[PDB]
Amino acid sequence: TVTNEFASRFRTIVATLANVVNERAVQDDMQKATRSCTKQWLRHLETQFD
Amino acid sequence: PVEYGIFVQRGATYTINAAGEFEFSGRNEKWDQALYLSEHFPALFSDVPLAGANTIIAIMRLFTPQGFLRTDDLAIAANFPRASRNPQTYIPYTNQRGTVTNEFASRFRTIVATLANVVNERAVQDDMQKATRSCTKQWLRHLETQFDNIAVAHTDHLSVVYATMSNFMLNFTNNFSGNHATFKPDQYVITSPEGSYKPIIERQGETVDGLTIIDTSIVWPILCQCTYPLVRQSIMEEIVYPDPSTTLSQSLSVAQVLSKLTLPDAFINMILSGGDSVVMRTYQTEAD
Amino acid sequence: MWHYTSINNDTRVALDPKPNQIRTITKPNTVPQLGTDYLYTFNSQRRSHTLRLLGPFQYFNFSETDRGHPLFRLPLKYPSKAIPADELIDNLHSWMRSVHLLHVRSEDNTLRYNWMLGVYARSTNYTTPVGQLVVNAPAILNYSNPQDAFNSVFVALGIDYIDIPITNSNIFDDSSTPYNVRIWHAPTMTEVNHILALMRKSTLVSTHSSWHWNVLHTFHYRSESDMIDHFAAKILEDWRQKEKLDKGALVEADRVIQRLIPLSSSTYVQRLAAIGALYPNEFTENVLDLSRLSTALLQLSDTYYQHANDQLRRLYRRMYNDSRTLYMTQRHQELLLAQITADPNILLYPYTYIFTTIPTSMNYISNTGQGRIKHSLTVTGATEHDTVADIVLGQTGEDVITISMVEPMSIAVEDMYGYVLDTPTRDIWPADEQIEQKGDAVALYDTKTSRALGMFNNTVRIDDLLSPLLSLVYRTYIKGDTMTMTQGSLDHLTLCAAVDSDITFVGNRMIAPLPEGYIPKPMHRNNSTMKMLSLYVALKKLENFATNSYLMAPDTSIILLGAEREPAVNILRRFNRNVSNVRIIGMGDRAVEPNIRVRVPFPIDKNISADFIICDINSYEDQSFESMFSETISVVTTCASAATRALVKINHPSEYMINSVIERLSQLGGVFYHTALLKTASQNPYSYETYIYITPIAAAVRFPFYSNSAMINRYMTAVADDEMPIIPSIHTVIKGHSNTYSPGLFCGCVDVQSAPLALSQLKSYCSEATTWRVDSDDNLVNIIARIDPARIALEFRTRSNTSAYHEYQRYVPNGLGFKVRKTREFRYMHREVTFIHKLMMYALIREQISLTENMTQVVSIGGRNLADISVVPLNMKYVVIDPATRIETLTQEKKNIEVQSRPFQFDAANMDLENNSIYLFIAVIMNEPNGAATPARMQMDKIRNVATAMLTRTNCVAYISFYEAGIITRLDQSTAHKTIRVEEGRLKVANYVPVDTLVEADVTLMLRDIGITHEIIRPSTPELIDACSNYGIRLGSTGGAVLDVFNHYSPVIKLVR
Amino acid sequence: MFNNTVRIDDLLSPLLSLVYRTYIKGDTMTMTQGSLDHLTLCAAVDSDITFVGNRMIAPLPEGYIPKPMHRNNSTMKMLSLYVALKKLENFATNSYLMAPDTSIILLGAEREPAVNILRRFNRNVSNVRIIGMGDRAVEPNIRVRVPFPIDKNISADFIICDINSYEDQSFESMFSETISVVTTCASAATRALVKINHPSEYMINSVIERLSQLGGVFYHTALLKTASQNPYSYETYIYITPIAAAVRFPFYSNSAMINRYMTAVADDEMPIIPSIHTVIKGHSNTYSPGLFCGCVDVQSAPLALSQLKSYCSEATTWRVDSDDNLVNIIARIDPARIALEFRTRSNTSAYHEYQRYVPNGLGFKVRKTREFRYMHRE
Amino acid sequence: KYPSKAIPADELIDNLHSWMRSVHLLHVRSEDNTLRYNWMLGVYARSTNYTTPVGQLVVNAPAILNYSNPQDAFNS
Ligand SMILES: Nc1nc2c(ncn2[C@@H]2O[C@H](COP(=O)(O)OP(=O)(O)OP(=O)(O)O)[C@@H](O)[C@H]2O)c(=O)[nH]1
Ligand SMILES: Nc1nc2c(ncn2[C@@H]2O[C@H](COP(=O)(O)OP(=O)(O)OP(=O)(O)O)[C@@H](O)[C@H]2O)c(=O)[nH]1
Ligand SMILES: Nc1ncnc2c1ncn2[C@@H]1O[C@H](COP(=O)(O)OP(=O)(O)OP(=O)(O)O)[C@@H](O)[C@H]1O
Ligand SMILES: C[S@@+](CC[C@H](N)C(=O)[O-])C[C@H]1O[C@@H](n2cnc3c(N)ncnc32)[C@H](O)[C@@H]1O
Ligand SMILES: C[S@@+](CC[C@H](N)C(=O)[O-])C[C@H]1O[C@@H](n2cnc3c(N)ncnc32)[C@H](O)[C@@H]1O
Ligand SMILES: C[S@@+](CC[C@H](N)C(=O)[O-])C[C@H]1O[C@@H](n2cnc3c(N)ncnc32)[C@H](O)[C@@H]1O
Ligand SMILES: [Mg+2]
Repeated sequence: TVTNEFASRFRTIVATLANVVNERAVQDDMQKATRSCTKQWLRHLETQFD
Repeated sequence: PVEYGIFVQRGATYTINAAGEFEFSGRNEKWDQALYLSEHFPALFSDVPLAGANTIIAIMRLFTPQGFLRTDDLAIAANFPRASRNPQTYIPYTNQRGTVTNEFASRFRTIVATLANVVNERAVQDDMQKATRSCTKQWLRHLETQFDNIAVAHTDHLSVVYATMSNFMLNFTNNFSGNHATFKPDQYVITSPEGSYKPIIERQGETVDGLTIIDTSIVWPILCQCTYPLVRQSIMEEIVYPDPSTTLSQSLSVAQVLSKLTLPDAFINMILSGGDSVVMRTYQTEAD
Repeated sequence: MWHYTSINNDTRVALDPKPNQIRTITKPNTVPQLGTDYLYTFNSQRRSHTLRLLGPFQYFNFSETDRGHPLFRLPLKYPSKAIPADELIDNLHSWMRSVHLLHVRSEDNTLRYNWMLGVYARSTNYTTPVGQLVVNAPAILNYSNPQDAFNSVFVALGIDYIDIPITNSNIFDDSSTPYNVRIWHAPTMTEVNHILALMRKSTLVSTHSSWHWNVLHTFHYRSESDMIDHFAAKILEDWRQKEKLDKGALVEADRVIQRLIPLSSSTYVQRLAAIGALYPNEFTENVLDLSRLSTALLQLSDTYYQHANDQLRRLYRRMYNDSRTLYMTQRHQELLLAQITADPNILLYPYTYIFTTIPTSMNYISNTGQGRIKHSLTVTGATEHDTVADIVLGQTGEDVITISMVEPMSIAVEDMYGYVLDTPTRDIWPADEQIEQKGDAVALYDTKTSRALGMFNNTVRIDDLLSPLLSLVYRTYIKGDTMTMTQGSLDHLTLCAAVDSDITFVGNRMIAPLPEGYIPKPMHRNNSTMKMLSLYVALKKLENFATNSYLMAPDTSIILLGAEREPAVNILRRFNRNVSNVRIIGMGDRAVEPNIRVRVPFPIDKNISADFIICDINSYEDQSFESMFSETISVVTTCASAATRALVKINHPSEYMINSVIERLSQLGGVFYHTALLKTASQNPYSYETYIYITPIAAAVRFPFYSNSAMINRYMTAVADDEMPIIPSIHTVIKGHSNTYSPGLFCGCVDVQSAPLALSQLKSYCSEATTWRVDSDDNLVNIIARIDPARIALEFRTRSNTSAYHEYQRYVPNGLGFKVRKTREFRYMHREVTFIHKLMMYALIREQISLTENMTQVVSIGGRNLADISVVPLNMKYVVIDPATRIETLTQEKKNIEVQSRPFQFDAANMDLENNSIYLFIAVIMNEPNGAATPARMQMDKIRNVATAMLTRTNCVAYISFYEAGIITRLDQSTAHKTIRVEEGRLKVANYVPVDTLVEADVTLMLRDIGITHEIIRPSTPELIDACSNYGIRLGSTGGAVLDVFNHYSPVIKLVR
Repeated sequence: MFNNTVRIDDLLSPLLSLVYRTYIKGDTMTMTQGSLDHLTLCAAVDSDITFVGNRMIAPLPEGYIPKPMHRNNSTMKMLSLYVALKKLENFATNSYLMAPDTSIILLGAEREPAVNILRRFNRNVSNVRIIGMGDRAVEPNIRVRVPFPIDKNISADFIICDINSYEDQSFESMFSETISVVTTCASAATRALVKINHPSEYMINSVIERLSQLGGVFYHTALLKTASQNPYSYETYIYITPIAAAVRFPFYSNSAMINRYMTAVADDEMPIIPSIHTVIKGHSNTYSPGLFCGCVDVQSAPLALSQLKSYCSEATTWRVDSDDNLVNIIARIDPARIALEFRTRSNTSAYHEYQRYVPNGLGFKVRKTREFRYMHRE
Repeated sequence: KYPSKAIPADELIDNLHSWMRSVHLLHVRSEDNTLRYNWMLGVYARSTNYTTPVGQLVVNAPAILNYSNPQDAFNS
């Protein structure tokens, strides 16, 4: 398979955590920079995971 | 991802039907170059619109050729060998004489505007800083400028080189139709009734000292670190117009070798050409 | 009308503007207008935007600079929805302002402007040699003679040709073009011939039979597939054009032979060229599918390549082997001659054969587009059959065909509240009659009623029968679509039965609009709900017949004596919300609040009284007949004592139970109770449960007891069956002329080639058969066909197996249905009550006829379209004497059926009745042959004549159906008769003219006076069950109400000798 | 050529669409239930219509733009035949809705859009059968041959036959087929409206004789022609009804509808195709019927009008713009003007007046003009 | 996305549709009228993205899903 289901599941998981950490980030009025940095680390974990 | 799923549900590849309709596989497979001579084509380049996958199609439009199909006229007049019944070469860009604006460059302009919209949407979706985002846009418009500055040298100079190289004697095959959607090279083979055939075009894994691998990254020096005699305006290099003989003679030599090279095989196989035979029984239908 | 009439013209030249119009051709001053300057459209299913410029701009190459404009960015900007018209117009306009073609305006009136070369030059931004020539000498675009316009650029540039890219019509798509148009410098016919010859030495090129601007042009294709799609589209264009020319209509064809000529192409394009030139009949019939045109075209060639016709095969072959030649009909060729006459130097393609077209007689039926065909299969046909193979039908998915149990009953709302009456007839109740009827009722109770009747009663529930309608009133009210209705109106009561929320009028005839955000739940209803409502309506119609308002009077009360949740009490309480002071309460032994929970007879302390009562008491417990009897008696007694208008249920309405009820009411001191049996349309259609209606009147009631009452016959005639109920099968194998099939229906699919055979075989069983393909791509044809007993009773009289197979094969492939939507068939289709009564009478007469020995024939006078054929056994001969019957001498000779086709004469001396014959007079005596009503004295007269005429006969059996007078007494008092009527004292069943009715007493008295044997029989419950089980019919509600009182008053006299 | 060129469908199309375009915008409002305007509305839109009250159609639901009703060439004709039967059952009627508990049959059928339109027009009337019944019939219409199969029972208060065999055939078979079709059409209904594809005196009279042959009923009859028929068609609709009286003078002789067909016969000549002339010769009389159409320098315009007076009775002209000197000119050729002007060789004209027009005195129109090869006349 | 309230019908429809466009079961259409399609095994194979042996069998031989006699569809 071109796509790996075990990895795609981790993909959706990470999208969910992105929404969650996003809401917590905006609730605590933290800087845009750190917020996008969290998202970047998350998508990196996504890649490593595949 | 969504447009992707809609695209790839249709199939990663397609085959043109004898009736001319496309037939997508419905499968998501990695392409191999073994497929290049197969009936299949990559589906990104089908140019068949698909509902809900419009972004992928529109981005795939940007790969469209900006050239034209020149018939190889001097090569016909010279009676040079040509595998096609109507020889032709796809010359990647038109000469842009006398125009304030260069169409080859303006196309790259619209392409870059599209990529700007795309990288913009991806940038805002990933909540990245405004600074880096505008920096991406800045690099893009820089590529735009570099592209104009050399577009003159490609369209008005490289193009005449392609146009003459198309007529050279040994350049016998048609190279490209200008349609990524449907093009496949004509596939000749040297068949024999009493043997296995040899395709001329084959993925035989001879690399010809690395000639077959393609470093696309080569475009970067072209756009960004090369001078051209036209690009240089204001100093004036004065264009070179190379003597025909040096290639012509080479062609002749090759054509002269490979001509007689097969002669002894050709002569014997001519003799024994009628010599293959089938066992046959002859039943007798009447007395004496 | 052989010769074509046409006005050929270079339309493309006419499209090119005068040089002076070029400056304003963009109309810089004004916004482009939809339908004149442009044609935008958004296909939401395809999500594809499509803009298409009109006028000269329909031919317009775009510079990459032009493609960089935001207008073309628009479709990406709106992926899923139409571009708003404002943005479309503003971008289209600013882009129109962007364009400026080079031109030199001049005063010569003969001049034109070479639009193609100018827009091309502009599109290349004047870099091509043509663009140079134009940027330096714009005047070269102006031209008088159209051809010279190009010769001028050919000489000046020195080139032999110019390769112009084609335009896509939809300016939005930027896709690479399939091909392109080379333009050749060939002023003379000779230069043209040479270019064509050389063109036939090179790959993938084609050309038209003639060219615009009289200048030779060739299409060069980027691949085989592009060439195929092009040739196909052109073949469609030429075929449509020729299809119009052959109709003799004048045409403004821009060119006589619209289709392309290969000069060099592959096999497949040569095949397209060949069937294209043939002009096959199959196109005109729409036998081909245009959804994938070229494919079908290729397939068509495949047939012609091996065609059954020799002429068409050899013609197609010959065309295939000379693709370069342009085959054309003589009638085209004369048009080519007229063209060459009007313009002596016109160029047209020189290599051309003139064939005479081959006629073909096969008129295929066809129709692409949604709609299943509802075939009516003929019993017989020109085709003969011998030992036809069994035709298997495929399994069908539920994606295509669903098989629901019972057809839901579409109906008007008022029709739900109708009821029928049955007044008492007997003046006395003799004790021997009491013992007989008691023995009957006891024997009938102890052994349960018919299992088949139980199956139908429990399958055809009234609740599901009404459900689609009651919900629909809820769905409309929820959307606010409902508006006007009267306060006491039945539509209002239906509305109260449809929604749980209280309704209120804002004024006369106007319900209040729903409060915002409010969507009240539908009213919850059990099976007896609508029935209880309809019984309330019945009491309202009994207190006075003329009333339109159904609201209870102020200061009055009602009781629904049988109760549980009793939703009807809530609905009724809400329906009367605007009436002051009204008790409305249920009162069951299982009653939940609002209803009081209490046993009946009421406790001696408690005081219960009302102006109305609607009992629905029914003990679930199995019990002794004596206890059931005493309980029902006490229930009627308390129901009558408590109210002036009781409406008691009678779960087991034997003559004995009802008469015991009348005797018991007789026993009560000092009051005389008028009574009448009743049946509402909201009852389950098959239930034998009946509602007695008790009221007091000052007069003693003459004829108070019942004997042979209709409602009673519905129950008493039903008895335990010898056999298991006939479960409706779905058949899947169509055997050839087999006669083994149990009632049910054929359902499945076949390859469309085999479809004509299938319809050919199922004509033996089913009278009619719906069929359809699911899609143009899927070859299977689905077929559904209910089995008709009448068709079996006709078709199986003889062993011959003729059919219209030859006609049914005219359907393949497009001629037998298309429907993407899933279809829903029912195992029990609706039929009007009169039809059911017909089938019942047929079951009665047929069962009666099978018993008789040694009868040579059945003579059905007035038999119409062999309606009585089900009755006659397959062995004996059948005869019809209805003037209205159509003659089919082949069907008659093949199926053993004489048809007199003359008005039967009722005079006795003229009449000639054969011995050993069964004479049917089913509903024929009541009408004249012309359809005018015959007065009743004339009907009794003709019955008397049929009676006297058969007195001489040794063995003969008449069956004279007629209408008894008593029904008019009963229908005058009833409401549930949507079909049957009473216009001025005469019955008016169905669409038939009103007709006066005979009295049974005088008829039987007359037959006793004649002395002939006679027996007045009527069809009973088992006949109903046989009719429904065999024909696959569910009765329906209005039918359930009216059928008992209707069936009992269509007596069938059975004269016997 | 004329019958196949002047189709009624295209003739009505701008009007039927216009009713659709107004209804789509909600501009339409008031009309009576049985009214002809209502029937035209049902013929214009596929969606079911419903009045909110007397003389008032319901407003469109938001976002709803129903497709125009699909109509073939015979659609409006079938509607008009239905209207004809409605006017024949009683002349004074204004409502055209079928009576409750009555039926109609459109005996010739395919898709038969008219059955759908009629079924939707009568949606508010209780209990009404409306069915087509062709040999090519698609559902709703039952597919069946005529004469009807001896088993099947078919009857109605009205019938509108439109049977027409596409197949070329012997005259005897065409005759027997049309006879059987009229016979079954008359037997099945009290008000048949049978088509007669070839209405010779012989066919119609054979039909009258055949109805005479049927036992016990006397059939009053009348030939008929609706305005929704193609203007040039010789096809005629016989109207069969029964009456108690014998019909005095029942046969036809030299009837108008019959003359429309019988007088037509194969022409010696090819049909006269309408030319567009572009050269105005001086007093020549060679011009085939058609029309002059083109343009001239405005200086030459007075001369042109001076010459075409010989042929055309009247001639529209205009410049396209103040800047462009060419004047366009269109002029249909009048045979009457030729028959007048060519009586003598003199070639007088009001050239002196026409030169008072140059340059501003002979038209201005930016908008494109649309001339027809076949202009309307009363 | 909508914890406390109904999903608006437009979003429900558009997402359900784009997801419907997303699905494509493997099959080999054939002219036999007796044939059916083994919906269970096909949707299962697709759901496992054809990694299970059944998904392999289906990705290589889609025709195996077609069947006349229902039982044989699995025996195969
Ligand atoms: N670029 C360009 N192409 C043109 C123009 N006019 C005609 N053509 C192309 O020239 C080809 C030959 O012209 P036609 O004889 O009208 O061929 P055609 O296929 O019948 O054209 P259609 O009217 O679209 O059916 C067509 O395919 C056109 O696309 C023009 O003004 N500009
Ligand atoms: N994944 C998948 N499971 C299925 C399919 N068809 C049936 N099943 C499952 O197989 C089990 C056995 O099938 P059934 O005999 O219909 O059992 P059931 O419990 O009566 O199924 P219900 O109709 O939901 O009541 C059921 O629990 C279903 O969930 C299918 O096509 N795909
Ligand atoms: N429709 C046709 N018209 C003319 N020749 C045909 C046609 N079909 C097949 N042939 C002849 O047969 C050869 C092709 O063989 P064959 O029909 O087995 O395969 P094909 O090309 O795919 O055609 P098909 O689709 O009919 O099978 C061609 O060389 C051709 O000459
Ligand atoms: C057939 S149900 C119909 C009741 C009501 N129409 C309803 O469903 O809402 C009749 C009910 O009456 C009750 N019942 C039976 N015999 C009774 C009796 N003798 N006195 C009072 N109630 C009785 C039963 O419990 C039964 O539930
Ligand atoms: C109600 S229909 C058929 C009823 C029933 N289904 C049957 O087949 O017997 C009665 C038919 O009998 C025919 N008829 C009426 N009077 C007749 C008469 N006096 N002689 C012969 N036929 C008659 C009429 O044409 C009418 O169509
Ligand atoms: C001229 S068309 C008009 C039909 C209808 N007005 C329509 O277009 O929807 C007449 C149709 O009747 C059918 N037809 C011809 N002869 C018939 C016959 N003898 N019996 C039944 N139908 C016939 C033909 O197939 C033809 O399509
Ligand atoms: Mg064209």
